[PDB]
Amino acid sequence: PPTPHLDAIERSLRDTSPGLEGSVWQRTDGNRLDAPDGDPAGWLLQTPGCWGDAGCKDRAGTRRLLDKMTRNIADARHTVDISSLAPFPNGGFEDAVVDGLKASVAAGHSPRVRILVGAAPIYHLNVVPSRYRDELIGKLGAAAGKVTLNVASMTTSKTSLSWNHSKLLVVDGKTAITGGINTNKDDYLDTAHPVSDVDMALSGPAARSAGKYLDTLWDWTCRNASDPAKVWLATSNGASCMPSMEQDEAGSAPAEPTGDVPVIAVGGLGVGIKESDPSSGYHPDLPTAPDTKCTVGLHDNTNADRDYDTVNPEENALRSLIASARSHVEISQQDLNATCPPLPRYDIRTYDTLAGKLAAGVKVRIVVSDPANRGAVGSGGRSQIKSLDEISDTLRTRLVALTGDNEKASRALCGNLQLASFRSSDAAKWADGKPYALHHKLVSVDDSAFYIGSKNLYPAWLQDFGYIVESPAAAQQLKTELLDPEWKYSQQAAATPAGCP
Ligand SMILES: CCCC(=O)OC[C@H](COP(=O)(O)O)OC(=O)CCC
Repeated sequence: PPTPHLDAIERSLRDTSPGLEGSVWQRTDGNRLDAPDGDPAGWLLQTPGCWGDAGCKDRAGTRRLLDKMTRNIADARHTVDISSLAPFPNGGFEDAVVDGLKASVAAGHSPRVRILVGAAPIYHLNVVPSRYRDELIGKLGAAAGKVTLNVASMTTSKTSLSWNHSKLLVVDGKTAITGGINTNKDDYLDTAHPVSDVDMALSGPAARSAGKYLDTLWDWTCRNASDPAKVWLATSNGASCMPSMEQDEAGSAPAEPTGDVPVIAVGGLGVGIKESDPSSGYHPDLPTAPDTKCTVGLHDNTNADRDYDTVNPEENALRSLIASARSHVEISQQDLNATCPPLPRYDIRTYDTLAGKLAAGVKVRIVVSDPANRGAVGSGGRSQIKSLDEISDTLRTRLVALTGDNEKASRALCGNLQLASFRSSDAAKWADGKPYALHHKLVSVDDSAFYIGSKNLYPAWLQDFGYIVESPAAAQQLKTELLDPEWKYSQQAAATPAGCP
């Protein structure tokens, strides 16, 4: 079965980051999207799960996610690997970890557990690694003695604003859950205005790839625990730091296939873990584009740093995913643009890819969080634009720089772009009064290949991770369960760009 989209992406990754293949990115065959019996699209873990339910009273999606987390952890024979943005998992997310670990120990297992959060320099951690570890030990009760814990919070670069943003639960290097959902109660559980988000669950070789990716983060984390300004670390039972837990579990035997799905796992190392992939011949012609709307204070890693690309293959992976689109591309994000300054306002190569698609007659849909969303920098659901015009005006600009004249740009823009704010029902706001907040990091292309992960399309220099699936059948499920409903309701909040019918 042909995989023309994964093939193009694989070429981009082998060109950008050849030395990171097998660790920070990896293509594998033989995966299974991990759906429960009698719910074939159940591998797609949407939250809160209230399409066309403005009141959203039975938040069945959140319950299905927490249940799947607990069950995966309950099945752990050897290793549990969790990463998140700070804080450490709390609320129902912590209940899932505790319940699943107690069940695993009850079944006779002595699991090793890594829990990694990234922390912004401005963010004050209320519950520090030693306190979180003590809290888990108490909740684990008698089972604590059989559980080997590594708990760590980390910041890889204070000046370039880089820390772990990946959101992973890997069990035994066999199952993996990833997506945009942060494991903290205040965004998804304890709230009447819940953020809209999506995770995906799979099993097979691509779960090991995510494990290998976490081994790269923990190799750095264990070494840099010598610098407490960068790493706070706590272990239990006198355990050592476990930098290579996933590799030790994997062994020498290659991962066993569990289905027939081809998957590209891909992440990035942000800034401050590794300066470049020094086996890489990557030599891009980096775009000359200005922006009389903003200029960065910090050196622009997104738009003007060859080295950063080579240790952040996920940036080019998303670009080449969009560039592989021969018929249509759906983008569903919190944001396309970042707050500038301190970060660049947008990723020039991404917007140039999109404009090229528009000019070639490819359909482009962009759904972002409502600009009405004001929140602090770390808020799930915030918006970094004041109006959707900051997206179409940017495409309009990149279109004239491409084509030559402005009405050629208008025919591309007005006839091929759908641009809207997220809605999940007929209500413009939650019943709560507050607006809908969108936290997806999702791209889907030609109803055949899609990314679900933690890497936003707007500029950010964090450590991120996600999966690119190519599967017409799975993308059909994605279309039915998420994209078609999203457009059904978001189109009520559509934008008509400046200069269009
Ligand atoms: C505590 C604030 C920092 C933070 O929380 O780090 C992740 C944040 C939220 O990510 P997201 O949930 O919007 O995807 O992203 C960024 O702004 C990083 C660039 C400065």
